[PDB]
Amino acid sequence: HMTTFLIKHKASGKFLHPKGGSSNPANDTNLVLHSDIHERMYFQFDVVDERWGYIKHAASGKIVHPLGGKADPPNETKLVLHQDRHDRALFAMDFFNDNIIHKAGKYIHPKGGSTNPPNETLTVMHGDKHKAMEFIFVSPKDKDKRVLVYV
Amino acid sequence: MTTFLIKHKASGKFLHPKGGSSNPANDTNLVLHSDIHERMYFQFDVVDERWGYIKHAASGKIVHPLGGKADPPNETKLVLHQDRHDRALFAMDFFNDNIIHKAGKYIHPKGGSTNPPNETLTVMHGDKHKAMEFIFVSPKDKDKRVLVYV
Ligand SMILES: OC[C@H]1O[C@H](O)[C@H](O)[C@@H](O)[C@H]1O
Ligand SMILES: OC[C@H]1O[C@H](O)[C@H](O)[C@@H](O)[C@H]1O
Ligand SMILES: OC[C@H]1O[C@H](O)[C@H](O)[C@@H](O)[C@H]1O
Ligand SMILES: OC[C@H]1O[C@H](O)[C@H](O)[C@@H](O)[C@H]1O
Ligand SMILES: OC[C@H]1O[C@H](O)[C@H](O)[C@@H](O)[C@H]1O
Ligand SMILES: OC[C@H]1O[C@H](O)[C@H](O)[C@@H](O)[C@H]1O
Ligand SMILES: [Mg+2]
Repeated sequence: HMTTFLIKHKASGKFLHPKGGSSNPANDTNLVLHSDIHERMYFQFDVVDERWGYIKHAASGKIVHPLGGKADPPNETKLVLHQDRHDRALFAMDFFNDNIIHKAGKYIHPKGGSTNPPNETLTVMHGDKHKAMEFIFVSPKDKDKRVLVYV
Repeated sequence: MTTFLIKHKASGKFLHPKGGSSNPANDTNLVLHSDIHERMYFQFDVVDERWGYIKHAASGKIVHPLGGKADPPNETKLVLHQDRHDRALFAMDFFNDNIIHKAGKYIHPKGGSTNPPNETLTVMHGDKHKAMEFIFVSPKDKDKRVLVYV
């Protein structure tokens, strides 16, 4: 069993989407911020090892990858969806500090770091911590109710 | 139903029911002790998102602030008790490595030592520091962290 949830950008109220909102995004489709809510921006978290797991797009089964699948992606590495499952797509959903951390230690950011980015803004990896990289994980039926993604 | 050990990060001691009984009486103190055995295994029963009950596996008793108050003061002793209610809600913060009560204070060793001796009591205190950090590990591998939210 896996709780279905929305990944909500705390500062803007926007959500993580595959660019274009497809039920089956092509491999390497970018992960962007968008204000819309619908079935094709639902996500699930597939726990792999304690805190580490795959951030899975619910509609397609593709998971979030740093583009290129490198072990230690540099700052500004774009985030995309890809079907492959391996250790470089491992993230942890820190619901206490409200962020999404990659196994190599960087966080998911809006590209450019705005607290209030436009729709379709890309998301990237970056080592910095500030309030524009905060995310909470909420019920698809109530965007203000936090849900436990680890069950 | 994952079973885990609650390991005091700085010393490597573990939370025990005082006395090591598989059947601790109500209001038995939670203490730190170096020994490992099934009578110090814990479970976590999720109630509401991050909040749940910290449960002594062998007895089913859960962790309470002594007195069951909703907003216990600093130095309130932590004990085991069978009752289930909202004043016994905790979250297991495995990212910052601490155990936080619903009202915002944390589980500490009494006195705040990074190396508390065996039988040191545990208490609630609002401060954050190295000596109140806990990690949650596998009974078959005291260095492998396990997910308690299950
Ligand atoms: O790029 C993301 C964006 O794509 C499409 O335009 C959809 O219609 C939107 O709802 C959103 O999912
Ligand atoms: O872009 C991400 C994607 O592409 C890489 O080159 C890898 O081969 C895949 O496993 C996946 O990580
Ligand atoms: O692209 C993401 C990046 O954008 C800006 O440069 C910010 O200052 C960084 O902290 C980070 O958020
Ligand atoms: O108080 C804790 C302590 O209690 C008893 O002495 C047990 O033998 C120990 O292993 C430990 O559980
Ligand atoms: O020691 C804790 C204990 O405190 C009170 O007496 C309550 O009535 C119990 O439910 C329990 O919480
Ligand atoms: O007993 C608990 C308490 O002990 C000391 O006062 C420490 O300074 C506090 O930070 C706390 O750990
Ligand atoms: Mg119960």
